[PDB]
Amino acid sequence: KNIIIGAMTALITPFKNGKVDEQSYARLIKRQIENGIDAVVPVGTTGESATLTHEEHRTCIEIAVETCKGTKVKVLAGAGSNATHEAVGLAKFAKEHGADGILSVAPYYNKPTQQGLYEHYKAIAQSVDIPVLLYNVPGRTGCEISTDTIIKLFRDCENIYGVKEASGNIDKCVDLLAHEPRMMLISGEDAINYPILSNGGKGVISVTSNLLPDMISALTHFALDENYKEAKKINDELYNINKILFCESNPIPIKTAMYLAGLIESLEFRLPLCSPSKENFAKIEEVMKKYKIKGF
Amino acid sequence: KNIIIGAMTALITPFKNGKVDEQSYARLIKRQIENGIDAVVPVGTTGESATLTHEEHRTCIEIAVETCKGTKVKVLAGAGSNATHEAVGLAKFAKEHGADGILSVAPYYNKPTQQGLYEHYKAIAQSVDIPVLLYNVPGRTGCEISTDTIIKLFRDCENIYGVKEASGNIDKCVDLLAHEPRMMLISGEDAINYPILSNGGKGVISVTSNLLPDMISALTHFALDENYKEAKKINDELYNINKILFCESNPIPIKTAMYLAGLIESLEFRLPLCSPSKENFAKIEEVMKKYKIKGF
Amino acid sequence: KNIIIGAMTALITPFKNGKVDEQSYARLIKRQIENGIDAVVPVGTTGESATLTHEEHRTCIEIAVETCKGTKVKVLAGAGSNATHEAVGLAKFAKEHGADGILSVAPYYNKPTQQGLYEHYKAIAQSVDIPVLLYNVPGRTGCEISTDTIIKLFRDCENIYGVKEASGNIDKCVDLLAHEPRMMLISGEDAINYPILSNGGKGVISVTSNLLPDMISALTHFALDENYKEAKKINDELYNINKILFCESNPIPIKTAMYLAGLIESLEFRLPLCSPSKENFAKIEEVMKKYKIKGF
Amino acid sequence: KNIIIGAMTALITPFKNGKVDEQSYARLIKRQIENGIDAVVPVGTTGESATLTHEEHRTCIEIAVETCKGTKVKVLAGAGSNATHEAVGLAKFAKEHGADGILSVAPYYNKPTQQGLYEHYKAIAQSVDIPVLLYNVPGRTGCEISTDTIIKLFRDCENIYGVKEASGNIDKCVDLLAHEPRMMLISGEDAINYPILSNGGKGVISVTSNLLPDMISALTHFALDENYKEAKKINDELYNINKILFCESNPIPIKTAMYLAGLIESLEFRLPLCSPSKENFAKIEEVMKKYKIKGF
Ligand SMILES: N[C@@H](CCCC[NH3+])C(=O)O
Ligand SMILES: N[C@@H](CCCC[NH3+])C(=O)O
Ligand SMILES: N[C@@H](CCCC[NH3+])C(=O)O
Ligand SMILES: N[C@@H](CCCC[NH3+])C(=O)O
Ligand SMILES: [Mg+2]
Ligand SMILES: [Mg+2]
Ligand SMILES: [Mg+2]
Ligand SMILES: [Mg+2]
Ligand SMILES: [Mg+2]
Ligand SMILES: [Mg+2]
Repeated sequence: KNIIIGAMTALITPFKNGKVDEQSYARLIKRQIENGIDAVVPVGTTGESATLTHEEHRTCIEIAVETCKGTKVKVLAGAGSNATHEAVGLAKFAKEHGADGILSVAPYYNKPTQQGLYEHYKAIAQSVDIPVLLYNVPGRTGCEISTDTIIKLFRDCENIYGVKEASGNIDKCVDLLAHEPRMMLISGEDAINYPILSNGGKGVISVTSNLLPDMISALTHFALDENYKEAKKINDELYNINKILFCESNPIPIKTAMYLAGLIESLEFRLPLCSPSKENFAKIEEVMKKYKIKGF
Repeated sequence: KNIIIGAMTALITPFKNGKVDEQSYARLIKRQIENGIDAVVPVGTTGESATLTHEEHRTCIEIAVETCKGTKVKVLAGAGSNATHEAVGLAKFAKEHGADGILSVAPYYNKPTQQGLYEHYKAIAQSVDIPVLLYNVPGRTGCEISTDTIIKLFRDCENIYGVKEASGNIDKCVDLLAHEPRMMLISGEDAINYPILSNGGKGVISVTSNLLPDMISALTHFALDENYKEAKKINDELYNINKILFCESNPIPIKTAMYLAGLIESLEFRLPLCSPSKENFAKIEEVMKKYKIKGF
Repeated sequence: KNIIIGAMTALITPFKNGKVDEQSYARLIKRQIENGIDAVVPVGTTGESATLTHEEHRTCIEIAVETCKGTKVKVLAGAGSNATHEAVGLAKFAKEHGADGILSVAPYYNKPTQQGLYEHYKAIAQSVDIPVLLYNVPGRTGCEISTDTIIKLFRDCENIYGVKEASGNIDKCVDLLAHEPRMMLISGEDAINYPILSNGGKGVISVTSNLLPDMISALTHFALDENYKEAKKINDELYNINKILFCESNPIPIKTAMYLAGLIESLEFRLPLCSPSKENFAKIEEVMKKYKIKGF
Repeated sequence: KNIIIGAMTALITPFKNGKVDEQSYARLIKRQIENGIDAVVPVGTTGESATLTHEEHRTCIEIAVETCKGTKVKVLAGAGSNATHEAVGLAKFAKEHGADGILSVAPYYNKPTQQGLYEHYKAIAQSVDIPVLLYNVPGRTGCEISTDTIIKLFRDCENIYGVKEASGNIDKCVDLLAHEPRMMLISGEDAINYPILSNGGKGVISVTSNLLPDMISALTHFALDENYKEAKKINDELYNINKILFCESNPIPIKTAMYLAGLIESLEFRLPLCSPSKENFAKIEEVMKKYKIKGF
């Protein structure tokens, strides 16, 4: 199986005057490459995939591909949709335009059954010849890819190689790797990066790495090298920021933090996402001063 | 305030050969008209809004508007989206093409904050001059429109006149109508249609009415006439079908029931939606036998 | 079946110097009688059954029976336990000492299966010949008496005549009375007393009635007389106090309110229950100011 | 601080003719001693704490103490109660009768606030001078001891040295050990023993160890020696049995397994607990075949 593992970042999508700041987007990606990151995920949940047009979605995939060219950093392009024809369209674009693989979030809002999720992902996996990483985040989609469905998709489709798990369910992560230890389990929840990696997980898709890419890189690589003491220490070190980055719905805190660190020009979202409250704004500012944030 | 209340149907969207069966859609709508319905909701959750293109979405709004011409039946067009610019575009389309009002689902997947939900809906309400009904279904979206937010939107925007509640939270329906008795509370959960109407609710947006439009019509109108004994009697008879129509994710059962009743030619969904299991297929078939289903 | 319905109060148990204030207990019950209450529930959840000894538990049943003799007020004695031999002992004591019936909470902590719940209650019901009311409050017991189990127990044992439902599940309340309309559904959740009564519920076991017995009785009797407009009016008026009485875990707010009204000597609980926070103390004090509180 | 860590067993309580089989209790304890166990927990949740009288509860503590003398196996006596005067009484008994420490479950049913839980445990901790391990199991108690409360209790009371977590919340386990790394975090959830130990947890109080004490012992020790690859392998091997032992409410499956293994004479159980369903009886039987079960 072909895979994409290691320390990965769910890139924020900077806006300026309501448009994707394409120069700042590329700038942020090269900052990730320079700080030990193994792969970048354009237009995931953290990249405000919901409010980008299909054209902007595609633009941000191409920028990631262009900026990572000439390096060892892979591109795992966000390609999910709650409509299978929409997800297939995104997957074929990412293949044809040079992405190393795709991330595909479980369909949100329309709650497909497990049988529907299987056919959804099998159509996607058969749409391309590049690795496909499932992405389960039931708190946002309203659905769960059961362990049995994940395992069936891994075993039945050649290019489905693992799942990015954002469920806060360490039992499921044991369940997955005890019954199918060949899969690539990916942490989609920063606070429990170390526990998931300690159990055989092979990488992270991080929100915190937007702000602290070097710390997430070191954590992941220590862990993959089985230096569990140093991986755990950084994970414990990062707990406060890992949780404060979810005082409000992601990516509202991380974009506030990137703005507070001077890494993006304007604290702009697309509705219905918005600025945080002034209280959470101050709480984000207060957790940040305790960490050293790399610039460009 | 202008309002759209009474017995309403979240229309299934019949497809045929992967395309919207526009002839069957029109037939099904007039079947609702023939059976006492006060309103139709094109392309809600039950109409598989997620898997229709923006074109198809717009086509189904126009067909509903066209089919209701010459009758009292209003069109409450599904116009929700998790992207505010998409929701405004759909709202403006529904206004310009003759819809009587719009339904606007709470943004799914990206779970905006309460402040974000407020600004999301205020942009929608100010984009048009026709009534807007909020739609809260936290089980599918991942977010909740709090009671205060609903009440603030009702009081701050002229055309926001109520909410379609699909939360199974009779506490919240008391909260809403106790603090703002002028709002139009709409039941979005068939099994508890009568309790919501019993507490001052002014209508339903029904899944069951697709199959039994006459019974949901009678139930709602009895309740509005304060014949609570008869409204409860119908609510109690329909419990079995009201619940089995959610054996699997709506609209998989209701489309299965319509197919088994010979009301749609094809048992068609768009992926990631699918046929139900054979066991649930038979369980739907067996609940139907205790109800008399109207034809065309 | 013999039944105990109407407006009922889950009596607080006042303490003085760590002991049951037996004189205040009788005074409070007599005050309930004077304000239209149909039955009182000694030593329910609101009566701190967990922290009373078995003899103090038995003393409060005896006072309730004695204080209610010669009046309209029935005694529905709390007799539940998570140990069946304990629940049987309490039930037989209540029978032997003149209680008109018993309430019996679903076993807490040890989460018995549905078959265990049937055998638990069948043992209780066969131990006595007085009415037995089930009590479902899963947020505190960790288990739920399923709808099928309640109905089976209602149909298989003569003296099991209904359930006190404190689950916030109006769907379940429709489920119960649609399949078994002969049972006595009792509201155990003050905020939604009216919706439960509107659907055929036949009484309440109220926490709020400790403070405002006149309003809760009147609400119940309006509803039972099918004056749904006045029943709903009181339910809506009472929402703020009904909810503020759960800012902290019942019976901490109601005892705070009773103390604030000059209805009990001191604000004493038994550990692990404690006085509320300074915030919730002031919030309770101020919601009370909007209601008229009856004296002795 | 004095501590009790390592591999520990929540002992089942065998019954015979409705009575505690005290000879079987001693044999079962000695089987644990001979299979690498570091501690035994008499009358925990798995010991049917709820349905034992206070006298039998005390009998089983003394049997555990007597059987472990002359060995290194410590006794961590179950001493919890939802009444503080009851919990203090048990703690004083265990201290006076030679127990090495006490486990004390969070109060069930009566849902104390965080302030009450603090005072509940502080009263317990000051009643004795032997180690006290908190026990958080919100699925059974209806309350949770927050991370802040646990940390306050550990730092403020000398003999409170850790917590047995049965919450399925690996985030909370990172939270606990990142902010207070001196505490002894103990796994109370067999399926995720290794992840909790992987993050700095220092032991388990296991249900599976009743049946497979050697494997749970080996896992624990490997993990404590930071041999995570052998600990994880055992944890993965044990997953199927670790979950099947909760197909029904613990301790119904483990007692079924012990009976099927010929380690107890009768499948007793004290109401409201009951023998499992026929199917689940067969499912547990089946799962057992994949493990080598030690005799006496
Ligand atoms: N708002 C829609 C369309 C997104 C367009 C491309 N990401 C969705 O969330 O699926
Ligand atoms: N699948 C996308 C686009 C749907 C467009 C028409 N409803 C969504 O669910 O938001
Ligand atoms: N605290 C124990 C004993 C209560 C005995 C009198 N209510 C329990 O809640 O079961
Ligand atoms: N069944 C009651 C009494 C048990 C007392 C002895 N453990 C309870 O669990 O609280
Ligand atoms: Mg290395
Ligand atoms: Mg989030
Ligand atoms: Mg198409
Ligand atoms: Mg909509
Ligand atoms: Mg347990
Ligand atoms: Mg060693």
